[PDB]
Amino acid sequence: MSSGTPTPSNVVLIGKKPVMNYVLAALTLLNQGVSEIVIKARGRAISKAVDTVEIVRNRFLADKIEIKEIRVGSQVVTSQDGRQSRVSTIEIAIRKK
Amino acid sequence: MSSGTPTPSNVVLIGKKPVMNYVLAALTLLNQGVSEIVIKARGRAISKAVDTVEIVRNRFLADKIEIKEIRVGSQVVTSQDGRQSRVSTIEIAIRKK
Repeated sequence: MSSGTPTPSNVVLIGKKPVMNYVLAALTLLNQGVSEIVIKARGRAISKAVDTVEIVRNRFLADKIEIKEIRVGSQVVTSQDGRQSRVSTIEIAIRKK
Repeated sequence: MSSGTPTPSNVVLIGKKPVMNYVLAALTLLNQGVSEIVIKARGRAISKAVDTVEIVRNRFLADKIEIKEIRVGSQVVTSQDGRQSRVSTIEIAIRKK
């Protein structure tokens, strides 16, 4: 590994995109070379994080898919000014094989 | 003297109510006798379950509050007709002391 990408490879952030975009994205990552991927979401985006992984584990690979770890908690992040805001963050790590 | 027997109430379900109703409810439960309460939510209601407990642990009791367990997963429930629907369920158990 000597490339160095500013773009994250194994971590995705749930924004305002339709769930279908994230589902196909994770599937593409498996065939791209990433077997363990972590979907990170926060606030009201938590609902999509689970919705995405639930589809992925009950559609393309059910028996063969495996869970790695699931953690939910409030993270201290900074606002646009520089204000400490606590936001409920969730890291979902799944293992594809 | 009464002929009314006590009943166990330690689980709550997140519906369409504002978060302020759940926060105060959990606080009332502690002073009512229930130190360990489990907030159960599902689907798009997952966001309120965490939003509620986050406020409760960062307002009234921060240091003294303790987490018991957190589990998220799809449960197989029946629809109004009797159709098997999988829905992303979450059980958040906290310990108030």
